[PDB]
Amino acid sequence: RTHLFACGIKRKSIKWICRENSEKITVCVPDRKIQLCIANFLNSRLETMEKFKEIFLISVNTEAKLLYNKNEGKDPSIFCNELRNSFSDFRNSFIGDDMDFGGNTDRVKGYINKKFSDYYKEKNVEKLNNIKKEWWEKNKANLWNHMIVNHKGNIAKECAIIPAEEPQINLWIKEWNENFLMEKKRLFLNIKDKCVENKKYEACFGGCRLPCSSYTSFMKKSKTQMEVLTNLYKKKNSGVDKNNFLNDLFKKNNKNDLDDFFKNEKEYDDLCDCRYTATIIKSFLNGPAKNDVDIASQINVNDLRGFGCNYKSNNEKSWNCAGTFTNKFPGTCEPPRRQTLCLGRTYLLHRGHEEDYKEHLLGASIYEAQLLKYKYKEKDENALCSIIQNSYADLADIIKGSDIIKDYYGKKMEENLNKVNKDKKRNEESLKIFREKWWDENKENVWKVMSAVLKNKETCKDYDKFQKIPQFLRWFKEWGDDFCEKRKEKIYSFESFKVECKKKTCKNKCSEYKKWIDLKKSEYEKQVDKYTKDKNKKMYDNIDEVKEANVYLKEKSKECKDVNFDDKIFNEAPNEYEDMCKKCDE
Ligand SMILES: CC(=O)N[C@H]1[C@H]([C@H](O)[C@H](O)CO)O[C@@](O)(C(=O)O)C[C@@H]1O
Ligand SMILES: CC(=O)N[C@H]1[C@H]([C@H](O)[C@H](O)CO)O[C@@](O)(C(=O)O)C[C@@H]1O
Repeated sequence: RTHLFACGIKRKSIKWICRENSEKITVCVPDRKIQLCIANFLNSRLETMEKFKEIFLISVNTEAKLLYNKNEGKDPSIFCNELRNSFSDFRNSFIGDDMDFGGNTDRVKGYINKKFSDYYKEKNVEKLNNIKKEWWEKNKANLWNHMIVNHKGNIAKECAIIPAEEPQINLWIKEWNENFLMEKKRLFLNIKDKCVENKKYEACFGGCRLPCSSYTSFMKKSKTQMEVLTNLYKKKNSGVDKNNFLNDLFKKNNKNDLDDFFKNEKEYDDLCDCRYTATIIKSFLNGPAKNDVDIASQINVNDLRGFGCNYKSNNEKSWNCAGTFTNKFPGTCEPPRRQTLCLGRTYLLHRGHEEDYKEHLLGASIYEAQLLKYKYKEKDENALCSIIQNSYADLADIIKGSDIIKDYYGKKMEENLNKVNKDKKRNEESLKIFREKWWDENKENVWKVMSAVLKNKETCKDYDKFQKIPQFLRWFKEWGDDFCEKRKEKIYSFESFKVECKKKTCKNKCSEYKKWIDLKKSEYEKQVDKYTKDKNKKMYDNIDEVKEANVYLKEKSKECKDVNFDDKIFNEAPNEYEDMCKKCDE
């Protein structure tokens, strides 16, 4: 026990630590090497050579015990490999061939070198190295035999044979490989177990996403680690892959080079990619949808409703001018489009993972664009364009947190981005700037996917400059173009109806129109008020082509290009139909 305590219990978890030595050279040492039993050398004065021989026998024999206890419950092949890899480190480290440093690795190295400088009375480093190599050659047999003396019956007969002498890195690359593949299995098994086939959108929930992301971080670490182990082999072998050691190692696993060695297989994406978010996002940013508008328009209902959205109802909702938001922003009217802006539900927002929130926002941005395209599919490109921008701008204000509505799912969008913010300073002005910056980092991508549903993608200009326009102002225009459009429609309805009767209950058609125009009149008044009251407060000083409400509409509202704002416009019946709505006796 006196010897076992000197070393210390081994950590079952297999991990490779990567530091940089005094030569600015990055190296990756296995945890097994770090805990290599070498403390006994320090607890002994090492009086004579025979004493050194004795302590060494204890060092290796003790190493076997702790390794055995370490691998209780594991595959016996591990205990076999670790014995051989540790015995190899006892050699390599003892003959000057070592990458590991710090701690007792150098504290024992220096001591051993010093005692050997006293034993042989030789202080030449190179000479000593040879002396030690010769000593090992003549003591390696007795060391190995004594190392596995109490564990011969716990390893295969083939493992009982003394390990072949090889360079340290040659053995570390081998060991690291077995640890990599072994760990890659376990992790991927948990993926299959939790993701199944990802046909029921398992990859969109923690159950499958967590193990998938755990596998991801493992591949990232593994790659960087092997990149080092790779460079060290080349460097130690004259910058050459001598004996095609690496080239072979790659083909042994059916891979070409490092890059391909970590290239996520098609299988992974099929199980870890939320098919109603990631799959489409990739299609819009890289795949078919990116270029083909027809493909970017085709909607997948299952994925749509899986995300938490639905087709824009054929019906038309009235502009909300009596929401709770009106309390702080009186006069504002929420566009029906905004009332149904696709934000989704999902599990990505909750956790607060930057990439997950990004994956969701893009998902919503896409669906929104698709649904709009499916609704206003019969509108010109110039019109459809401004419609996409209207939502793109709303999204911006929702993220930034400058949205006027602050609806349930609206806040959820903002507040969930605050969860992504791991900063501990959480005041309004602080959380604001954070989101505002985060938007600038992704606003370009958000637009790329949304603009993918337009025949000519570069028809929409100043989409970003449009977002910088105050929300209310953007809506007041949308209301103008809307009202004017539906006005022309209702006028065409009268012309098409008047002639129908002219050849072969006018009060009814009118009555319906009388109630409509009155409703639109109040929506016009509420906004016009806010526009004037806000103008006097000097809120729109930093806005060109703005510094009368009715006038502001004409120029901007392209639809109202042939309409003036008199008192006649809000009459119970059009001027040309004023006398016609009257005399309904006919
Ligand atoms: C200093 C050094 O290089 N190795 C020593 C390690 C490490 O200090 C820590 O385990 C993590 O660094 O700890 C030991 O107590 C142990 O693992 O049994 C002894 C060993 O000699
Ligand atoms: C709350 C919100 O802004 N938009 C949501 C809307 C609104 O709840 C309704 O349209 C009523 O306003 O409903 C959805 O189910 C939908 O349109 O597919 C999801 C969408 O995210």
